[PDB]
Amino acid sequence: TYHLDVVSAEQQMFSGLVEKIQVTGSEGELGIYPGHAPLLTAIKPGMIRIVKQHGHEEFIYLSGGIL
Amino acid sequence: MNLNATILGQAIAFVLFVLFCMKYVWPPLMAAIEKRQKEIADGLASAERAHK
Amino acid sequence: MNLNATILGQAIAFVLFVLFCMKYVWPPLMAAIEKRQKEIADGLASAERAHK
Amino acid sequence: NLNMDLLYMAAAVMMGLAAIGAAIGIGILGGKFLEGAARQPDLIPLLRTQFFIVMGLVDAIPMIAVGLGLYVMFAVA
Amino acid sequence: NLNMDLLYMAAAVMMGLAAIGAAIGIGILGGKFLEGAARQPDLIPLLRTQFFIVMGLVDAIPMIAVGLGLYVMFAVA
Amino acid sequence: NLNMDLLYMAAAVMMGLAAIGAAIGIGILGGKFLEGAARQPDLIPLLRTQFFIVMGLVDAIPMIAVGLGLYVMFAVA
Amino acid sequence: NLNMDLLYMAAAVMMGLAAIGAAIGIGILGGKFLEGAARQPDLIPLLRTQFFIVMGLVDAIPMIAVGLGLYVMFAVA
Amino acid sequence: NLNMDLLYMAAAVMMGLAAIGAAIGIGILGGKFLEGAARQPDLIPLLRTQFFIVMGLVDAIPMIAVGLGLYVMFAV
Amino acid sequence: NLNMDLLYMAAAVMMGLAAIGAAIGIGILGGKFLEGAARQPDLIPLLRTQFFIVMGLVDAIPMIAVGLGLYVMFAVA
Amino acid sequence: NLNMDLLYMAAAVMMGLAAIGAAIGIGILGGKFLEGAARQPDLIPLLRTQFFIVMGLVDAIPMIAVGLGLYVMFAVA
Amino acid sequence: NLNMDLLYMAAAVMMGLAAIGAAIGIGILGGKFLEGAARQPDLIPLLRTQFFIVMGLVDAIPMIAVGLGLYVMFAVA
Amino acid sequence: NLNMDLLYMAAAVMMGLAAIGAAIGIGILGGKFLEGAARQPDLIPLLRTQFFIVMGLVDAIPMIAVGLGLYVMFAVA
Amino acid sequence: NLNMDLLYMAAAVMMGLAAIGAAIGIGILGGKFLEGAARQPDLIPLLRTQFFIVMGLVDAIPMIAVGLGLYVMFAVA
Amino acid sequence: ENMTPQDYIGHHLNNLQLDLRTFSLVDPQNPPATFWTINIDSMFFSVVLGLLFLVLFRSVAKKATSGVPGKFQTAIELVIGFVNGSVKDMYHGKSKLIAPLALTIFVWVFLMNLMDLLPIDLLPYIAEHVLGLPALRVVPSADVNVTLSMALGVFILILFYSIKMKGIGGFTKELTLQPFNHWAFIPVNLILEGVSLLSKPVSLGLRLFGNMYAGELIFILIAGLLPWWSQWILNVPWAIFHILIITLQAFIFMVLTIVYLSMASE
Repeated sequence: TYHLDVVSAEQQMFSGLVEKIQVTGSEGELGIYPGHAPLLTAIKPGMIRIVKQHGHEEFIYLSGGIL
Repeated sequence: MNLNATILGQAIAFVLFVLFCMKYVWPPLMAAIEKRQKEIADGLASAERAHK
Repeated sequence: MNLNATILGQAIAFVLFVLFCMKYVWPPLMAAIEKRQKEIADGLASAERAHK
Repeated sequence: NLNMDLLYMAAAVMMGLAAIGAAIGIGILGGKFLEGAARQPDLIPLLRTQFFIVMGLVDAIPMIAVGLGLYVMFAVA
Repeated sequence: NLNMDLLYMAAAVMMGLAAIGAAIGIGILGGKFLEGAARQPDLIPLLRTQFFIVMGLVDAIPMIAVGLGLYVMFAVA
Repeated sequence: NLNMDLLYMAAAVMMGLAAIGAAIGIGILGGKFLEGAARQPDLIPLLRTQFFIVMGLVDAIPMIAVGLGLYVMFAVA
Repeated sequence: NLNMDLLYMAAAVMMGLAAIGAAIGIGILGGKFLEGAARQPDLIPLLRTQFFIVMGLVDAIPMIAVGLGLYVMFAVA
Repeated sequence: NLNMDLLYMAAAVMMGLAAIGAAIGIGILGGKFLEGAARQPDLIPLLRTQFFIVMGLVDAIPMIAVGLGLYVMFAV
Repeated sequence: NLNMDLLYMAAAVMMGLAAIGAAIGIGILGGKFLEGAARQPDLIPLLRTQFFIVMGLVDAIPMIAVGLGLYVMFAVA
Repeated sequence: NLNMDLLYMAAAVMMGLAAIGAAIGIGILGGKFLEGAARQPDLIPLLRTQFFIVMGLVDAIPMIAVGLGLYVMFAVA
Repeated sequence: NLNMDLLYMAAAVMMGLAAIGAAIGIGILGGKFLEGAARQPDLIPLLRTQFFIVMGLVDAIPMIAVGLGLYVMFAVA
Repeated sequence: NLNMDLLYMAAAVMMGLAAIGAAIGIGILGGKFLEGAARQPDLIPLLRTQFFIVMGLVDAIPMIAVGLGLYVMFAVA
Repeated sequence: NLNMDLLYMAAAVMMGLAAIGAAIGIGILGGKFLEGAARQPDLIPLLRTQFFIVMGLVDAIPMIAVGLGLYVMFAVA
Repeated sequence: ENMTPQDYIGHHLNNLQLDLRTFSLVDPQNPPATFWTINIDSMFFSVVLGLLFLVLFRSVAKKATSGVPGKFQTAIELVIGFVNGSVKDMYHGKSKLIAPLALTIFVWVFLMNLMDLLPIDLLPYIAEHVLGLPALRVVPSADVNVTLSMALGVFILILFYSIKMKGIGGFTKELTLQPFNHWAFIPVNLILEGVSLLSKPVSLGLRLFGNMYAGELIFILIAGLLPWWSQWILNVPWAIFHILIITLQAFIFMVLTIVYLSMASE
């Protein structure tokens, strides 16, 4: 697992440890597993999938941002 | 054929070969040496004046 | 091309010129340059030791 | 009997080149399609449509050559 | 006649090279077409237009060779 | 004897060229399949079951040239 | 034979190699044109004009052989 | 007589073209495999699983060619 | 006689190769030029300027391969 | 006589092709390995392990062909 | 008679391959020259100097091929 | 005798092909080394290290072919 | 001099292949050098150092190819 | 003087040897068979530079001061800088031998190539019309034997460093296991590594030989074919290009020597 943050100019939105996440990157759908190499991309407005450790899937709605 | 003409052509070629060098090759090569000389004058004097 | 014993001869002159330069030339110039570097490095070092 | 045996060399120098051209073209195009799908999974069918519509033009002149090759190797042989 | 095989061979050569060339060129161009389509799906008809446009040049030369090959294989041979 | 040997060479050019076409063509296409794979390990089954489709198109013509090359070497001999 | 017919062969070589040249030289540039278009959906006409300029610059030297093979077949042979 | 040597030319043609195809194809494929691995280093086992599976498709035709070349050389 | 009639193969080789050398060469070179435009549309004519400069170097050898082929076409044969 | 020399021509073609294949294949593979390393040098040993695992697969066929070159040049002879 | 043909055939292949090599190499290189230019245009003349310094080493061997080629046509007929 | 006439050609090919192979392989392999260096300088010692490690494996078959080609061109011929 | 005319084809094959190989290898390597420079002009001298460092390897075979081809062209022939 | 173009260009291939067995200058028309026939033109002329090297460096090395240096001393220090800044980047082992070795190779190979920039016929002209003798060519690097001799030498040094620096127990493990590191491959690994070893000196020498031989042979051509007043238009640009090559060959040779030696010793 790895440590994920979702933050905004105003307030934090998520912090904790995760197994994978799936994000609709600006240039295409994308999925992060632990140890992923360094990367930097914009993302489109839409949901992202977190699977918290033990496999507790979750959804969050993001109005945009940078990954 | 004639032998002596070949030396003539070789001379015409060789002088035109050297002429470009002494106006486009050697001036930069010596300019780098001047750069190094200036540098070392700088590097030593700028420490002697720190001894001062 | 047809090889020739000169391949054996030339190696001797090569190794001799190496044997000579190796000792008669290189350490000499190594010192001649290292000394010039050290004399500047130490100048600025001691000047900093003074300012502190 | 040379004019018989040589026609198989003709058929070879038709079919092999046709095959290479078709394979390379379709591999390139299908690779671009495949990564497109890998990015936009919802648009798989929409891209599949265009892939077939476009591949239809690549397959055009290999099929000419393979037709003439089959003609030579059987219809005259 | 011991030199009709040479005409079979010449036709096969020219057509096989035309096939390789046309297939590969169209494959490249279509690959980029599908990439562009995958990015901007609401532009697929606009770029598909130009794909049809430029594609002609990718075959305007090869079709000469293809016609000549048919010609020799049936009109001459 | 005379009427046999060159047929071995005819089969060679076909089965040779057919190999290069199918190997590279599947090579390139397989690459983009892996390129998409790492971006989305979750779609690895959906892409796999997409790779196999177009993979059938590329290997179409080569398999023609394989069978026909075998025909010459064993059925024509 | 060797006076008359091998002229057909060499012209087939000319108009096969140039057939490769036109197809690939145009396919590459056309793919770059299309991808540029997809990046800049407003600039299709500008880009297509520049493309035709460099297009002619490309096809000029193949077209030599394009005419030359025909001249050989129908004026030298 | 011609029956002996020419056959081995007919072999070497297929053998060499098969080497070209297999080498270049596995090259491209393994290049993409290594870049994908350098992207997602921890999923290497799954990527390798799929890699060998897709690879098996590439050697098919080259392996036919080599199987036949072996006959052409040895059996005749 | 065989020689002069066979020399026409030499020009087909010599200039057929140059045809694709120049065609693919600038095909690549132009492809980059177009993208420099699609990124810097306010910079095209500068990029076109330098494009013409280098574009000369590409075919500079094909020039003499073509011309020497024409020397064989008419002067030698 | 020819029953000697054409064996050497066959050996030359077989080993030349095998050499081009192995060299270019490993060049592509190693190139992607290099950039993968450059983006994160701390993985290097793992990438190298998988690099060898694959570079083995690359060589299987070329190293057959190379050995058959010797079987020709020293058993058929 | 036959003797004086292979000289022109040799020049043909040698100079056609010289043309291919030069055109492809320098097209590849000029593509990156134009990339850089369109990315840092105020830097052009420096990178053009570097481009020429590369081009020299690129063209080192093809031009010897051209020289040794015309040698066969005019120094040994 | 006839042996002198074929071996100097067989070796020629046997080594020109290895030339092509090693040249293109190393060009490609070094390209990624340069791009990686320009991306992340000061990793240059490590890139150069593992570059030379890999490059050693690219030369194997090309150099084997060169050796056997020479072993023929002189010691056999 | 049937024996001699094959030698002036052998030198042609050797050095034509060497020409293509070396030219395209250096083209690729220099292209990567050029884009690296355009990224980091104030690295240009170090990247030139490295370009010359590796380029010496791309010539390793193709010069040997000239070394033997030209030797045969002027010491054996 | 019936020099035809096809003949004049043929004469240029010929060295001025002397039979080791019989102290006979080997005449160009008949070449004696033996391995014992020294090429005298490329050997004495090669050590000409072997001496003009030391005599042009020794005449500063003693004289220098670490103060402001003269212009000649400035160039000498610039060249020591080039060399040492290269060597330091890649060889970490401080073995003295590698450091001055590269200096010799670089400067000597540069000087060997440099002779070829003087017009071709002039030295042969003087050396035959005054001193009479039957042959002369003046580029030591364009004789294979010198290049492969240097290659064999560096090859010896390679193997020595492999022994001294990791011994036979490491040498054998490397030659047996690499690249696959398993028994089932070894009988093939054994051929590969030896092949690679042999290629290093082979390529190192032959690259230089081919470069310089092909560069010389162009000047050999034009000085006899074109109308003599015109020969400049194709002798000049070639030399303009050639200078870059004669320098790059010395650079490449030096740096690859450093590289392979470091690769064996580290």
